[PDB]
Amino acid sequence: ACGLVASNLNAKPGECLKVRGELAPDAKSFVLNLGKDSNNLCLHFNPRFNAHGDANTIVCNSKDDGTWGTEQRETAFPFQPGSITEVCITFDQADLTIKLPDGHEFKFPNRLNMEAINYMAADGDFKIKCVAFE
Amino acid sequence: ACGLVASNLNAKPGECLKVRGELAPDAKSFVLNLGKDSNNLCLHFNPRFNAHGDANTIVCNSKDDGTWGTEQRETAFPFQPGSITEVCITFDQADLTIKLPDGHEFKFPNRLNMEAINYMAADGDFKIKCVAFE
Ligand SMILES: OC[C@H]1O[C@@H](O[C@H]2[C@H](O)[C@@H](O)[C@H](O)O[C@@H]2CO)[C@H](O)[C@@H](O)[C@H]1O
Ligand SMILES: OC[C@H]1O[C@@H](O[C@H]2[C@H](O)[C@@H](O)[C@H](O)O[C@@H]2CO)[C@H](O)[C@@H](O)[C@H]1O
Ligand SMILES: [Mg+2]
Ligand SMILES: [Mg+2]
Repeated sequence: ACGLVASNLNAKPGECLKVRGELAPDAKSFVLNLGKDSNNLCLHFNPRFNAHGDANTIVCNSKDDGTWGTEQRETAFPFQPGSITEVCITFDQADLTIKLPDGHEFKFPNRLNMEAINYMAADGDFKIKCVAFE
Repeated sequence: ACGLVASNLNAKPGECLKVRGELAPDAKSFVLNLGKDSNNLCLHFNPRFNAHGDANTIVCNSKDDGTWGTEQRETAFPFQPGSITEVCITFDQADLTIKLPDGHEFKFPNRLNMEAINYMAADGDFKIKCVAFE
């Protein structure tokens, strides 16, 4: 139900998205989205504690005119229910780089070579403490 | 039309809201709202460069079940169109304290005696760089 949605960003390559949130003690999933609008996402970042058949797996994807792209799963899962977590994301026209709080990083392709991000959303089983993209 | 809305906060007295935004070169107004939901706000903070008959004036108010309260106008106006600005807000059951970037502060009464903030919004003539409430 509850969530954060912002359509008033003006983020560009070289800037860093930093999101901090407090994970519910029974957290099943949370989502961070970046893009142009809800139907056009260069990144959907979805740690699944236990959701949609995945356990302790991050699912990433893109969304183009409402259509989900090819999923990319990551096994690094430094997320503890009931605690604060921080995720940082940088990007350029080739890839987004996701930096997890244990020092794991991975790339997700910038499939539509998006160079301006004006939309973000954060929702699921956590309460927001910080969103910065600067 | 664009803006930020979050219903997934869990802010408590002793935590500080910090908002950074890039003001449009022709900015007329921006708004920061805090409360339970869009109809129930312990603080509506509205710097008006030139809007609704006010020039370089901050208008603050509360909103109770959809009804605006008594306005409080502040003359301190350390906001420059085309630049980044930062506003910090603290609160307790008595008052919210607004801390402006030039060191001016003022209090706005917490009329609804709200001790938990789950909702915030930021919109108007700026682009968000940071929202933190922690
Ligand atoms: O791809 C992100 C998207 O996934 C949806 O669930 C997928 C699921 O991960 C996959 O295993 C299945 O094959 O297709 C489902 C439907 O596309 C989620 O529903 C959605 O929220 C996103 O997370
Ligand atoms: O009170 C905040 C609220 O003000 C509305 O405008 C007011 C205006 O400030 C006041 O001078 C006039 O008497 O009543 C108007 C309507 O309540 C704004 O429209 C609204 O956006 C808020 O900023
Ligand atoms: Mg949420
Ligand atoms: Mg008054």
